[PDB]
Amino acid sequence: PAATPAPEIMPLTLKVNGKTEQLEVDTRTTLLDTLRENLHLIGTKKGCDHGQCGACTVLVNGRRLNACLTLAVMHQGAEITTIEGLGSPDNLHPMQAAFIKHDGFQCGYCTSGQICSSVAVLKEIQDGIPSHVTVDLVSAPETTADEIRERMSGNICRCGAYANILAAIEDAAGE
Amino acid sequence: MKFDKPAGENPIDQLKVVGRPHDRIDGPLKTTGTARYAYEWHEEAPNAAYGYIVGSAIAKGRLTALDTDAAQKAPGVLAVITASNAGVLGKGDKNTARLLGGPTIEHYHQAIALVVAETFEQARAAASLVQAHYRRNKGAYSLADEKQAVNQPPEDTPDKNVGDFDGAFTSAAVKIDATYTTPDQSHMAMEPHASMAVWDGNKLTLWTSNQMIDWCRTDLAKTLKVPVENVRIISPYIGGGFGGKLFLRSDALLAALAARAVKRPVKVMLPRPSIPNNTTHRPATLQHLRIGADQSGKITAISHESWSGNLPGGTPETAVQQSELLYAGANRHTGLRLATLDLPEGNAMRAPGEAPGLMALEIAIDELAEKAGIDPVEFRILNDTQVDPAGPTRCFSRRQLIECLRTGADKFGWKQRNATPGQVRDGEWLVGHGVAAGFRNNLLEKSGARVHLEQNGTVTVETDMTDIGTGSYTILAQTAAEMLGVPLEQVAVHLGDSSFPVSAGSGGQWGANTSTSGVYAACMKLREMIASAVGFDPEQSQFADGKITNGTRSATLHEATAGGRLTAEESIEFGTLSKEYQQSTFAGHFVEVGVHSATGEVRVRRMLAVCAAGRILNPKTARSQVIGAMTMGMGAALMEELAVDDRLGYFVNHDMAGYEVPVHADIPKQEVIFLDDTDPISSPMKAKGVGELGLCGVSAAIANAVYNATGIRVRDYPITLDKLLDKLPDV
Amino acid sequence: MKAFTYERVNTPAEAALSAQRVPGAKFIAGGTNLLDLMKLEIETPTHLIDVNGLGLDKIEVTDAGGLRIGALVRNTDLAAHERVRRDYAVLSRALLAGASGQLRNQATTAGNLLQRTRCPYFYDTNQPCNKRLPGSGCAALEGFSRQHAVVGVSEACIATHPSDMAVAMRLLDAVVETITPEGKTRSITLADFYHPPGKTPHIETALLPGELIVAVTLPPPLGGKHIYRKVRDRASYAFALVSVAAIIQPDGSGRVALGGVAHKPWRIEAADAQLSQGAQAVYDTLFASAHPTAENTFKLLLAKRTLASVLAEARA
Ligand SMILES: Cc1cc2nc3c(=O)[nH]c(=O)nc-3n(C[C@H](O)[C@H](O)[C@H](O)COP(=O)(O)OP(=O)(O)OC[C@H]3O[C@@H](n4cnc5c(N)ncnc54)[C@H](O)[C@@H]3O)c2cc1C
Ligand SMILES: Nc1ccn([C@@H]2O[C@H](COP(=O)(O)OP(=O)(O)OC[C@H]3Oc4nc5nc(N)nc(O)c5nc4C(S)=C3S)[C@@H](O)[C@H]2O)c(=O)n1
Ligand code: SF4
Ligand code: MOS
Ligand code: FES
Ligand code: FES
Ligand SMILES: [Cl-]
Ligand SMILES: [Cl-]
Ligand SMILES: [Cl-]
Ligand SMILES: [Cl-]
Ligand SMILES: [Cl-]
Ligand SMILES: [Cl-]
Ligand SMILES: [Cl-]
Ligand SMILES: [Cl-]
Ligand SMILES: [Cl-]
Ligand SMILES: [Cl-]
Ligand SMILES: [Cl-]
Ligand SMILES: [Cl-]
Repeated sequence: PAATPAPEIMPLTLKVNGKTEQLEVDTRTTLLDTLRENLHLIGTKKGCDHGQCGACTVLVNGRRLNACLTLAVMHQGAEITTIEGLGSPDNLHPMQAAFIKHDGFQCGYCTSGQICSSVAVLKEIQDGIPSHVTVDLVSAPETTADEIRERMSGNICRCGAYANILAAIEDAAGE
Repeated sequence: MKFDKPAGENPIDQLKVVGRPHDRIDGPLKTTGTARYAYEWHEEAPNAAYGYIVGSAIAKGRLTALDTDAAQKAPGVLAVITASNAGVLGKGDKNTARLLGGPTIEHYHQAIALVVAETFEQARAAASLVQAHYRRNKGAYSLADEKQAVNQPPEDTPDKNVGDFDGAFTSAAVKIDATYTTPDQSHMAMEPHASMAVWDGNKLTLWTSNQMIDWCRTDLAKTLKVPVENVRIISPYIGGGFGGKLFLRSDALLAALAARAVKRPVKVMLPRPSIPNNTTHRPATLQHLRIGADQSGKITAISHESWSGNLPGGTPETAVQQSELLYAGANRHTGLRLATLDLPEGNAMRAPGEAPGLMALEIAIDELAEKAGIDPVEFRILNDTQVDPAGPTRCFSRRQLIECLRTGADKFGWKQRNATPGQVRDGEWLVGHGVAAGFRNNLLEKSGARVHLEQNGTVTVETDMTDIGTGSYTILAQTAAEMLGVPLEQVAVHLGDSSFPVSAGSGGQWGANTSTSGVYAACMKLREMIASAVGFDPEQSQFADGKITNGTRSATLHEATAGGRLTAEESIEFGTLSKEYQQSTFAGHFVEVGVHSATGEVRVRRMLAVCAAGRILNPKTARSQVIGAMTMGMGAALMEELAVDDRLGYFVNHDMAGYEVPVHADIPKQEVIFLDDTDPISSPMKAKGVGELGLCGVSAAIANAVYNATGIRVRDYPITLDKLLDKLPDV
Repeated sequence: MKAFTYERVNTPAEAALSAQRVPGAKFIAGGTNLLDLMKLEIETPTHLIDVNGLGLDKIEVTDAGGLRIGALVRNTDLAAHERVRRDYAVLSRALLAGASGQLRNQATTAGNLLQRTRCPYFYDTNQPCNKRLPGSGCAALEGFSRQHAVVGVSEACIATHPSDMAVAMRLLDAVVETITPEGKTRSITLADFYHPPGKTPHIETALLPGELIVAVTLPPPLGGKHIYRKVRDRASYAFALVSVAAIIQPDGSGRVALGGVAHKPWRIEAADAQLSQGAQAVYDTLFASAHPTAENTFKLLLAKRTLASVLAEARA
């Protein structure tokens, strides 16, 4: 029309990588944009903003999700874990170290997402969650290459580091 | 340093650090979310405003009005930038379409306005209120419809003729005449194009996502009409480009204009849905190949014509060049035909010209080999040329295509292929094996660097070269470490900033070889300076283990800088060896595919690439390049297409769901072998490009494997199941 | 995206009451379709009512021996549930065939039913689309229609319903349970839930203004061999070109439903009744009314061949 409404601003408490944050946010703000623009936790990336790429993957109460497709205000009091919460250069997570060893990235832009997903995927398998490639639906899935490829398919890498990403995940899973 | 004679023995030959599969030195930053990309520089502008792009709603016509009052009044809005209020602009030499449209609209989603606001959400919301009204004009959107009318080459690009093609084709014992198409393709780099601008008086700093720092600086300055000296460009980390970030795009221009108008830093990202039409794309091609051979299978006649389209003054897709050099044949014709299309700007994407040219040529060769009754690997070997076929006194610098193919065939188990198509099943899957050649020239460009030996013994490399995920940080560190005799972990490398010396940038797969060669040049001077500091002749001095030695005497790098740091700044320049010799790179691609006998779904089972790309500088990051290119070739072969609506004049499936790139589940076993192809004609590094070579031939090897699986030739890519379904077996 | 007020409530009844009290209010569950559309201003609600955390997220056996699935159950949790995997396998298969793990983690039962089409002209607000703007035309009809519907279509809209889960729900005779703002409850069979496009492709479902879906009820298990075969150009993270959901019994009788072919899951009882006669017979009944475009005509042959492949899998 000839006008668009002013922001509705709400108080929000998030626990992000172990730390209590108290924010005032526009209700429209996604978890992705709250992390990046409000909290300056720029490790979580924006590849598409419409759920198509996985570059914004984070963990919310342990479960992976695409942070571009959830509102910050939907997660009052939740525990959020981003790539920064998994490790840093002087204290690398085993999955970060595995990605380095196997060269599971090139440009680095999908990598935060790949790593957060990888960690969650191993846990989803441990939890007995099946996938599209699980043949025996009633029994517990095994950690196989096929299972990992399917369960990671929501993280797109345009560089095409996939084969190395799989090698990193399998190394990390074996340890 | 002027490189005009082939390289002799030099320090890089020691290969203590160069040639070794070192971890990427940017790995700790990139795996921990601490590498900063263009939209992430918060400390540099903590109160940066947000600009949100408005793109043309029509393909082509006139912007009758562009009203901004409602947007200006929207919550949090600071200003709205338009062509009308931005002032007269220049145009960069690498932009065909204007980066800011109005009053003329040249393509769908061409930028026409930017709303600047206090927050992202407020900017986005206000952008919906910008009132654009248009008068459409008639456009040309179908390459196929335009073909009939273009039968002459561009003025500056005349056809190339050798011997008597027409006569020889008539005389040939066995021949093919076939037409092939490739669609418009999109880069889909995972980082959306983005930039942040800050002005300090008349000085501009732009943080951006760009492959070519110096071109960016020059082009942005020309567009803004400001002195180039007043512009600093910064792009140390780039989330992929694949050609799509070679040039200045609308994000950079609009950020810069906006920040100057509101007297405050502004950052602008192109939203993913706007990228495929706003930016550039690989042009679709329509290619006609006529190839004949004699009774022994020697090609005698080769003709390759290609049609592509672009906006007026835009580039053709150079899809016939490889056909001038790849196979022997005394009678040859090649030609380009360029239509005018009012789609978005066509431009470079990974291996421009060779990627689609080989997508056609390498099927045609498979067809001709089949017709001749000759194994397709043997057929290519039989037709190898070690000289330029148009100038047989001109040698390739070196050429190991035969060896790529033989090594590949052996490793892949090519002899286990059933040469009769359609006879091999694995459950419900038809299995097939295919091969193709890859080819890509090696190009040389001037490149410079500054290298410092610090007082603590560490080495600092500065150059404006970019690392777009290629590995430049690492290979430049390896080069300096090798030259100075220091451990890799003692070298710091600073990239992608116009305050550093001018490199050749990331493009044309010249980046690794040229950037490392400039570091070579700087290090040779630094070695002289070190030698002089300790009183040795550099001609007789060796550098190893943090020491310099000369016959009987020894000294430590520490001692040489007791006086202060030593700094060398040099460039490499290239003479006429690329005219004297043809410098190229080669591959053999071998693929096994499965085709579902019921549904026609295509799934790749195994891929092998064998590459000859000079001396490999880091086999781990080089392998990544090739598997990455293998994946992008799978895309091109099986799923990637920008769907043209030839009424509305745009690419329809314009996002990261509609335009389909390969996902984890698509990826087979991928193996890469690098032949030792050390090429002293190339440079002091003896390296050649690989990042584009890796893609060349991949898609046709997949197509040829699909043919071997099914017996169905598909000559219009991508090869999707709807092109196979009605010729599969009965269920 | 237009600014909106955001509301948490204490019960489902409060949510439905608020949706009635507030013009332009919408419910938000996973957000995985609604937020996508809101960013583009295709959906422009003034007010969002969060329906997570209202107790609508249980999976329970019913007294009749079937299953009551809460509207707000996460698609991952529904696919993973022991009883669903064992006794309603085709539903687990269909869920796992869709989207990605991140999206399945947040997507919900009712949200999935209510996801909208993936038509690219619908998504591009510069293009003609009757669904978005009644009477503006249908750009897909003579444009890019490879991904569009082949049966149940009208001259006004050839869009498909994209859900994999909904195809299995239709196969299983699922019933949508609601509460109305008036405070009454309704049951709508999924077979009656999706409206044909006709001359009103902007009207998609049987829900009334502010009606809240609280559960989906399944009947007792059917046994048999459950199969969900999804055809797509790439191996994962893509919507169906065609899909076939089947439950096949030891005698070769059974039932089938298809995705990727219509504005809703496509199933005909008379066609189910012919399964023992083979894929050609079933196809002929299912697609007697087909009206494809040139670009999507291949889906007809694909459906027949996929059905044939599915029945061969069941026989093996
Ligand atoms: C890139 C991508 C690919 C995908 N691929 C697949 C695919 O292969 N297959 C497939 O099936 N799905 C796919 N999806 C779609 C996804 O499964 C749906 O977005 C999701 O199921 C929606 O559930 P939700 O809970 O997020 O809904 P929401 O986005 O929260 O809401 C959807 C609509 O439901 C309304 N609503 C919500 N809950 C209620 C309720 N209880 N009562 C009444 N109204 C309600 C909302 O107001 C809204 O109109 C894809 C998603 C993306 C982003
Ligand atoms: N003899 C050689 C040559 C190359 N390399 C390895 O390969 C990389 C690529 O070097 P090169 O082939 O010279 O390519 P450029 O440096 O010129 O980079 C450009 C190139 O890079 C390519 N690969 C890319 N890969 C990543 N991840 N992302 C991009 O945008 C890409 N763009 C494509 C495109 S298009 C092009 S033109 C090196 O950094 C090095 O890791 C090596 O070890 N030895
Ligand atoms: S098909 Fe239905 S949705 Fe896609 S454009 Fe025509 S109306 Fe708009
Ligand atoms: O030459 Mo690569 O950037 S198309
Ligand atoms: S940015 Fe969230 S899926 Fe792409
Ligand atoms: S690393 Fe560049 S996109 Fe995966
Ligand atoms: Cl308003
Ligand atoms: Cl987890
Ligand atoms: Cl090593
Ligand atoms: Cl030496
Ligand atoms: Cl090695
Ligand atoms: Cl290696
Ligand atoms: Cl998108
Ligand atoms: Cl699409
Ligand atoms: Cl090797
Ligand atoms: Cl209508
Ligand atoms: Cl029925
Ligand atoms: Cl059949």
